[PDB]
Amino acid sequence: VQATREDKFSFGLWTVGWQARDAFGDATRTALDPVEAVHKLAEIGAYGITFHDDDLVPFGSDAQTRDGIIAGFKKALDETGLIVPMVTTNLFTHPVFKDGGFTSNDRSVRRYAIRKVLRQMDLGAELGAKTLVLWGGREGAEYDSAKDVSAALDRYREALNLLAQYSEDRGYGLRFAIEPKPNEPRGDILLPTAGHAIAFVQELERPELFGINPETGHEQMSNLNFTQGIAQALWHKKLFHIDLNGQHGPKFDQDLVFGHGDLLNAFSLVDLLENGPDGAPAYDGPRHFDYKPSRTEDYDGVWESAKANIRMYLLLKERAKAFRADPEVQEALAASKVAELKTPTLNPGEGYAELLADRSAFEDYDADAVGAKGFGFVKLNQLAIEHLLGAR
Amino acid sequence: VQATREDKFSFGLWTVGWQARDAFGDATRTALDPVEAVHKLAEIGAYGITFHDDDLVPFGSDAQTRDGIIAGFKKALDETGLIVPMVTTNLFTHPVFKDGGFTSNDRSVRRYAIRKVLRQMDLGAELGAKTLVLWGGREGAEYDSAKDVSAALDRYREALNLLAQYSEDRGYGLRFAIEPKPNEPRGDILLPTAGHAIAFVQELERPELFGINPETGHEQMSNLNFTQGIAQALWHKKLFHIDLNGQHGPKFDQDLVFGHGDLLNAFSLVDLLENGPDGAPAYDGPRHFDYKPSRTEDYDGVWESAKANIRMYLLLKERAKAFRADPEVQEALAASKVAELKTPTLNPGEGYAELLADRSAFEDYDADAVGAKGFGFVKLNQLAIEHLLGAR
Amino acid sequence: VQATREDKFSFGLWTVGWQARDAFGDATRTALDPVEAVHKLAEIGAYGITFHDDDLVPFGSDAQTRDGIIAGFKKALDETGLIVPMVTTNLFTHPVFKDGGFTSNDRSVRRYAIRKVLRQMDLGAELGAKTLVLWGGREGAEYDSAKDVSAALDRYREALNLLAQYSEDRGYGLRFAIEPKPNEPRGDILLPTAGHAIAFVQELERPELFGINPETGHEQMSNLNFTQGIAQALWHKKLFHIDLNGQHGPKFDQDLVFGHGDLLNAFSLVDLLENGPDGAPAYDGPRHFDYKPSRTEDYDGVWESAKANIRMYLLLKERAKAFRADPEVQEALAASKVAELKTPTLNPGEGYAELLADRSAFEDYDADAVGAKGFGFVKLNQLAIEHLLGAR
Amino acid sequence: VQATREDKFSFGLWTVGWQARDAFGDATRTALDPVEAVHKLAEIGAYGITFHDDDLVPFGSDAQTRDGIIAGFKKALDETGLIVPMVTTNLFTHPVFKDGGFTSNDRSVRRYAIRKVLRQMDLGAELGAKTLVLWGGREGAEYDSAKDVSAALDRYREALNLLAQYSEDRGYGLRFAIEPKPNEPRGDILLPTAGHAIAFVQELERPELFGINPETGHEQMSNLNFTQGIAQALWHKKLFHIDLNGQHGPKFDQDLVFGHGDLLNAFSLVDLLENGPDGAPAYDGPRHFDYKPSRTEDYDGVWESAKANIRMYLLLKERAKAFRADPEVQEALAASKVAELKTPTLNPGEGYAELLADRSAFEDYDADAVGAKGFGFVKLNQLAIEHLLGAR
Ligand SMILES: O=C[C@H](O)[C@@H](O)[C@H](O)CO
Ligand SMILES: O=C[C@H](O)[C@@H](O)[C@H](O)CO
Ligand SMILES: O=C[C@H](O)[C@@H](O)[C@H](O)CO
Ligand SMILES: O=C[C@H](O)[C@@H](O)[C@H](O)CO
Ligand SMILES: [Mg+2]
Ligand SMILES: [Mg+2]
Ligand SMILES: [Mg+2]
Ligand SMILES: [Mg+2]
Ligand SMILES: [Mg+2]
Ligand SMILES: [Mg+2]
Ligand SMILES: [Mg+2]
Ligand SMILES: [Mg+2]
Repeated sequence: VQATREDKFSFGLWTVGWQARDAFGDATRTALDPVEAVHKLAEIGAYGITFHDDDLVPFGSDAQTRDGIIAGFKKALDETGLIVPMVTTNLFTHPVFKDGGFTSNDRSVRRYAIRKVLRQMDLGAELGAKTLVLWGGREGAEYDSAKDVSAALDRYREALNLLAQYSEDRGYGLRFAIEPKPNEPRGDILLPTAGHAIAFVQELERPELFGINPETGHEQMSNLNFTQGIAQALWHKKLFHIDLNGQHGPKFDQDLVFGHGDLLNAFSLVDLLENGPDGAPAYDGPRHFDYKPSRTEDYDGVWESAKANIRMYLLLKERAKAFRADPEVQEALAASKVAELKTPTLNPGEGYAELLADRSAFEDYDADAVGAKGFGFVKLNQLAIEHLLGAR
Repeated sequence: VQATREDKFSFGLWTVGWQARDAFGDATRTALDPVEAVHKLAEIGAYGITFHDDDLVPFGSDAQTRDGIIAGFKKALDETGLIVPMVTTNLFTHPVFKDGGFTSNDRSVRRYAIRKVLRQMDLGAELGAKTLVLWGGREGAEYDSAKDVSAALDRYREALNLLAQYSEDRGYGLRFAIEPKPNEPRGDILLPTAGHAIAFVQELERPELFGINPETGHEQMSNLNFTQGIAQALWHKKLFHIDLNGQHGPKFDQDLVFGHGDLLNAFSLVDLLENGPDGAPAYDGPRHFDYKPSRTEDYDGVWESAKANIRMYLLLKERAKAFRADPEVQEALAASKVAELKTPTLNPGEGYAELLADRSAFEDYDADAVGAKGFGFVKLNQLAIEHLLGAR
Repeated sequence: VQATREDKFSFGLWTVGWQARDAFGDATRTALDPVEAVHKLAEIGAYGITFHDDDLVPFGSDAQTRDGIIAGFKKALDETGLIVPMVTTNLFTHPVFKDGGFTSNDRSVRRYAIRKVLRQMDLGAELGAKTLVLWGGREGAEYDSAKDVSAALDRYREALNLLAQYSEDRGYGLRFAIEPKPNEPRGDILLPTAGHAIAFVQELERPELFGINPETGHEQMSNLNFTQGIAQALWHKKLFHIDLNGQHGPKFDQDLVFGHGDLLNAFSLVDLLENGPDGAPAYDGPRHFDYKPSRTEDYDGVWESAKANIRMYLLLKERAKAFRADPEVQEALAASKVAELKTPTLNPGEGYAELLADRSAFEDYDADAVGAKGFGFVKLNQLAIEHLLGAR
Repeated sequence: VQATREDKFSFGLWTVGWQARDAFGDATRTALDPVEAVHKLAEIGAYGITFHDDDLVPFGSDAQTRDGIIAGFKKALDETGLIVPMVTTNLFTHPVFKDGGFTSNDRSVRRYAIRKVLRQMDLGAELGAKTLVLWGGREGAEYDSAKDVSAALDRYREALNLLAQYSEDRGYGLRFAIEPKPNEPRGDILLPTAGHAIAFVQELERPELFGINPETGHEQMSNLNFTQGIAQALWHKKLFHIDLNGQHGPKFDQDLVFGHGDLLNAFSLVDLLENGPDGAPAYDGPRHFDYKPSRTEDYDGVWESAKANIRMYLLLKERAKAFRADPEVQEALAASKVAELKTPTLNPGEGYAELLADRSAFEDYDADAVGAKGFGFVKLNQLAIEHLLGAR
């Protein structure tokens, strides 16, 4: 299979650029030059690149340096045809953010965190980015008495409302995507799941400008069903971006290649995003890989892993397509009544009174007889896996 | 410490009445008589009792029978001075509900599920219940291709909108509390965390009427911080009811006595609910125990475990109070800047233009210096634990 | 593909016979007649059937009744040609076993548990069973102070030594396989992982007669790597039997069809078992399916699910074979140095004195140069998955 | 309370010396001087200090320097009276160990790893250490096809056999303690639980020289019951050392102060270690704290956290003794038949023949009457907790 710009595969500069310094060891790889990253990615089929302010411009660079770096980066995008669909800000690495950015108990840190983001919004706008991703990695706590969650949510809200105000006033037209994570690096992070992030966004001043950027491994760290979570995000129309990667359940954040973790869920996910209503994808944004080339690899291993992500997505798509197109699957879908859930429970114009008067819905209903019919779910499931396995 | 009606301890009929028939063994206790249960609960200090329709009136009882049971039940209530703060409907036991009640693939079951709940609403209304708890235990799936999540949410919403319609027309004054659970009995259940349920509720026709009924153990099954999720629920003003119990992380639902699983989180939870805003509780509803007396116990064990629930709460409350009243704690709270989070990040009348003009929030900000000061959070945590252990 | 008797696929009478009564609901299926189960299994390609004493003969059957059942049973076996490779005893259903069988705190229960087992060994020996599986589902605790573990291990060992004795004296020639499980139905089960069971077995009077019966989902309930634990069981030579099924990480025991849980781990498990050293399988006992047809299915779904287990195993076996015969996979293996681990670290005849003498092992070792070479693990993992996907 | 040298509280240099560089951010604390560490710890009550070669002497220090550091370190011990009970080797930080030390696919790395340990054994022997802790943090894999587990166990064994040989020949008198961990930093680590580690040790050439060093957080990362695992380790007589800390279930390794994670299990653990048979502790080695002062803390928080470890153990000890001494507890233990588990199942001289002859153990046994009696476990648990809360 071959990747096209229409596939919209994007990679964070911090992904292929991860030097592999983990919590227990030193880096095993040298630093990647942003310009080189741009050329390599272009080469493997990516349509865009993303970055944290500090990934491109070293924290504390003078404007002369800063400016120089932006200029070169800009050239590279130019020559290669790559776009910058999203930008984000690093509010977790520097020691000042040890208790968070937007929700640090220290007031001065909160003012500083907003400034850092405003600045990144400026660069984003200049490069044509449409989405600002906010990953509140340090917002949370290790101890319950150390953080007033209520106050914290008020402060998270206060900061986001200002950001939307500014973007709207400067006419940047950005969309904001809150990225949920349950833990790591804080004992517990605020807005731990896709659900909590969506509920929170609904309380902002201009909620229509806000959505979520769910990550495969983040939901899997709590042993949740990522596909089902995305389905809910789509129902709400809050899926503004997505970070794809792999994880093996509740343990540290692994960031494996997409599909190298829960393979069955990777399959149902591609199916959900691609076999949307009327042939068309249910999702239109970037298919962004927020992963890390394993610590045991060298740059060869790095480019390999970059391509594996694209490969995995395209192989899965291909099988998801075939699954749905199979008349035997179509038949099994019918038997399991999957589409019958789309029919309203109530007849047209029917209310409580008409339902209360319908004896077939209760008084004359044979629950025992209906309770005995099988749904044929194992069989439908087995058909899906045989398609995944290329055995059908 | 002794329980008062003011404490508002309530228990489900199904908790003390659980016969301890589990997934791998027969019942070890005989059935508990409801009148008996009312009488025993009144005696241990409970102010109220709750029940699923099928816990009181056996599935399929003729009207004569059903009518007789209610009459006896009401009399017991009468005599003991116990109220019915909440009622719920069993939409999970009978085989007809094997693929869900409101979201079953089968349209006829969905219709029947609504009828079963309307009927329970009438009875709750009759007994003076204020809350209708909805636990969608069979809503979800074992395989991703078996359930269209989107359509399922539409149907869950279609059903709730109708229930609210009816309650409102009839003047019942009920409040609806959705109860989230990540799994069990289904592989994955729709609306798995407190967050997912709050986000969903914000999408119904009369949202003001809807909230959640989170359960200690259900959030812990995903390894989430229960106190922290309750904090967010209170922030959204959607904590309509609470189910208290104990659990040991992600494994089957244990339903232990409150405080017998994660004790530290049980402590921070009581602190949150009781050491509210004024001096007053932050939550005013029933303190409901949704637990199960261990299968190894007889009826002496059952009554002991009921009392243990009340005892754990009162003991934790007492230590939470003492913690907050301690001068050394006040000092640790001041050093950790807990209260500083409550001060707006921005000065009154400050917007992005003023923030951008503040050189001190960025250009002249000494992040290195700020990042070197400690928050003293361990010390604060240590004082909290010492209060819990009665060591101070 | 089609299963042959050489494949050695076996099923427990309790798998296809599960009536689907779970922790939250009634059975959805009627009971399966054992003779009918024998015929249906033979028909789908199973070579054997296994059972708990109470699956075949209802608890408390008089001797005439029990004898009658056993005889009809044997006739079915005879006519179909199916064998009984393993038998087991139910020490978890009856209320008497609420605190365990061999380790109940109650002495009389421990004496009864041993007699229930001895009686099953006789029947096993008469049906030709070669393995007795021991699953101590009720040995454990919900509270730490309720059970003396040391005393419990002593009692466990005391019971197992007697069983080996009787078997050896009767010339039964049975091998014993302890089945580990972390929790469910007890909060914590004794001998929680394959590791704990192996270490325990090593302390018996006649260790050579004892091994383990690990189950896919049981190790996954603790989020452990099943293939890797099986690899270690094989290194100790204690894999006496195996239970294959599917699970989705830490949650109640799902008992899905094999391969329907962690697909990638199922794949590597089949590779380990069949692509053993010397062309041949690394394991030669039964490939036993200890699973449950989902509660949503009827008898058609039950047989579909039985056949899905065998199809899953054969498909994965085919892909594991092709994987290994791929010259590109071989080249990747060589590049990743997998086989180089099989070469002793020390030279023949080298001891610490000679090692200490080798400056190339330390003094002149360039750690930094070695440290920079990639292992090519990602690329290898990618080829593995492409084989599973039928993309190669 | 106050710590005495008889409490044997020890700490690793890497604990209070952790600079707080995590997977997502820079160090928030400067480096701690080892002599100072010796002094500081002596002051808070520790009786000993431990370290990794590389904690003390910077990786790649010339002989002169190394010698220099050791001599200063020896003086500080001298001056303060602290001992070095255990020493360990760093086989996880340097890039050369990315695929492991002892089981690296690369043979040259395995040879180098052995040399690096021999050298630490010498320094350990010279400082009077009695235990060599072996933590194979990089032993494992991210991908199943990348590591031959059987070969890795052979190589692990091969390296340990040699270390034992050396120690015995040099007359060092060291005992070896293998430390199990399920994951982090490798996706899956070899010897993931205390169980797997004990089983392994039993296969070595001089097993009497090997035991384990289980860590509270490591077992909790897999959601296992720490106390129960230590109870099994003591049964086997393999508890050579112990690492105490706190953790909040399956997530990244938190390394909190002991008792700051699962409080109830920290209580039962202290009870098991101290309320041993013959009044005396069941365990007499060092109570070693392998924890990390939270990243939000400065050097004051660091010493605060060090003291917290000691305070937690002593407060728990105090409650564990009060618990056992309480007459009501004594009455609950009796009703729970906790001690009846210590009486053999069989009468002295009884074997299967006499057991079979006992109609009362089977034919005339009333399983139903026995099954109806409760064990009073909930009451017993409640008393334990009230003792922990200082409520009794
Ligand atoms: O787990 C870390 C996050 O996934 C991070 O990469 C964000 O997506 C960007 O700040
Ligand atoms: O986990 C089971 C649920 O908690 C149930 O008891 C609801 O609260 C009422 O249906
Ligand atoms: O989880 C229950 C066990 O897996 C059981 O089926 C045993 O294998 C036999 O008693
Ligand atoms: O989790 C890492 C280990 O706990 C480490 O600190 C060892 O005990 C010493 O190598
Ligand atoms: Mg991530
Ligand atoms: Mg991300
Ligand atoms: Mg529950
Ligand atoms: Mg509940
Ligand atoms: Mg099982
Ligand atoms: Mg099994
Ligand atoms: Mg650790
Ligand atoms: Mg350790």
